[PDB]
Amino acid sequence: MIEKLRNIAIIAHVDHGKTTLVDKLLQQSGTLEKERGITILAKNTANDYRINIVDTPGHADFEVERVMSMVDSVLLVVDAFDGPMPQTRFVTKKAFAYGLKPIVVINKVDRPGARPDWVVDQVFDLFVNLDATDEQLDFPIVYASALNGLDHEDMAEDMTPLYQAIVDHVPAPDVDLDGPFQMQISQLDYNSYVGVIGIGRIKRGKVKPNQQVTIIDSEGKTRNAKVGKVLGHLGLERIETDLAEAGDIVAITELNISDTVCDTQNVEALPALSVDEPTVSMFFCVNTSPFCGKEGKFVTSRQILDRLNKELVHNVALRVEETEDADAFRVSGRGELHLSVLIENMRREGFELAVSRPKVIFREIDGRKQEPYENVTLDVEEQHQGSVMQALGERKGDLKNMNPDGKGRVRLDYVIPSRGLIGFRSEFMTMTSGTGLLYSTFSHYDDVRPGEVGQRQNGVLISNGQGKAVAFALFGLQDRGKLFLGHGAEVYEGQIIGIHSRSNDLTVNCLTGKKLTNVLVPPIRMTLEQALEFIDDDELVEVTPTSIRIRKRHLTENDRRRANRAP
Ligand SMILES: Nc1nc2c(ncn2[C@@H]2O[C@H](COP(=O)(O)OP(=O)(O)CP(=O)(O)O)[C@@H](O)[C@H]2O)c(=O)[nH]1
Repeated sequence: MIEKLRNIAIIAHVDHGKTTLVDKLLQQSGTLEKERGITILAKNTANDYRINIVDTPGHADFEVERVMSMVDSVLLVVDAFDGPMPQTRFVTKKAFAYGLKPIVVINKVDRPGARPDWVVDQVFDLFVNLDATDEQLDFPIVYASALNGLDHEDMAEDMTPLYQAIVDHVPAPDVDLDGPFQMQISQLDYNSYVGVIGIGRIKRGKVKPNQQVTIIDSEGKTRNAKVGKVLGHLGLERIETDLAEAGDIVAITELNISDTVCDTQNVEALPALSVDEPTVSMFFCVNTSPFCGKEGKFVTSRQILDRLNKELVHNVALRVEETEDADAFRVSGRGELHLSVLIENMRREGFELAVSRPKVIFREIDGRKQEPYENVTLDVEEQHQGSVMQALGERKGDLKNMNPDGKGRVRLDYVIPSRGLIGFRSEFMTMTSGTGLLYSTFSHYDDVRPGEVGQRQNGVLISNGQGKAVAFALFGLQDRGKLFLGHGAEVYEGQIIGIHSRSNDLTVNCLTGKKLTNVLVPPIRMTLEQALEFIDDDELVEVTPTSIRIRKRHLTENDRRRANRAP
């Protein structure tokens, strides 16, 4: 059966000449339910050619590689009155960046002001300038009218020859039925009633709604109960699915993009990242603080994970997974910002969650463990080199360049391990007095320092009871350290309320003070951004739609000491 399978992507755009095609192919198979689709799997014969025409987003999201890592060739579709358009553009790049061999299709030649030839000329000039190098052919180049003249052929039925064009040029999916089973989860969708659903194209072997499998990068042992799969415009189930079909699989682990399934007996694994992988992961936990659901709306773990998976569909740099703890999730993203947008949004929506310090994703590449470094670019005034020298140095900031712009200012490019960039933005502001300007970007995974840079020089000031903030306590607490609150705010035991000027943590009291027997400094505006860059392993950022709070993982001092200690 394998040899007559056909997997392709489509491209269209602002031009209403897309599909049309799909709905026009109707000369197919007129002999659960959701979701579909993804991918209009027709069925041309005159033998049963199974033709997944998997659909590509003209929307350029946070992507399309993760489609075409399933398909083997492509349909570019273009109207004959206007030409290829600037995100028929983007999409197709990623086509040639895999070994894909485009089938051009000209639509709506029925149009009056038809430029059938000129469009093909215009393709090359805006499609050829992308190398391949093959194609060329690209021949392929079929003419069409969705509302089904000159040039090819013409014309029989217009749609009667298209089928032959796809079968002729588009190869069989080069994957092997024998041996065990394995499949890379390429696409991904969610439903609140069946969890996250696989969607990949099978790389070897066969499956059947109850078995066992395993999930790749570390452990992953879980097994599902059901397998949807594409059939016409439907997404039906059946007894089993063998090789090279864009089939889709429910109820496993969380299941993730790039991540690859495979039998437990003599298997594992699959490669391909490709580059959208993430570099950081902070844990998301349900707000276990005293103000549990007192400022939000959503808070029970079920809702958080429902939201996280709603994000796992369209957001592609995001991978999420589960822990030992019920109410905890390792949420991994391309950057620290990539995550903090998800938080800031979940906040705005009504959520309440506690979040761990962004720890980086250390990765094993060629014997040498490697940690992610980042290109860091920053402008400052001349009286802030003296400060930004020491900081980035202290965080293993290899200095690339200086562009002193004549006047006072100077620009500075660096490379830093991500691990050492965590923290820094709040200091660049605190050193430059806001007049510093800085953003940075992921560059590469290279060997580790390793040592330990991302480490706060200070300790934190923690209240030991719930109550309010007595100004007659806090006037004489800001003498010991820098302060996060002021004139009477509702707090609790475990809650962090400032920074000690040295390294030891003081568990002071913010309650009655006292009075005896028988002005306050304006506090720090800790943004979500910088509460995250603030915390330690033994600290969490609790967030409510209205408020940012920062607390120790374990509250009760005695309880925290009982685990540190160490072994
Ligand atoms: N004359 C002519 N018009 C066509 C042809 N194919 C499509 N069209 C025009 O374009 C529209 C096709 O509808 P539609 O299927 O929504 O196009 P589409 O590409 O799917 C729009 P979207 O980009 O949102 O997917 C119709 O309004 C129709 O008049 C064709 O072969 N000839």
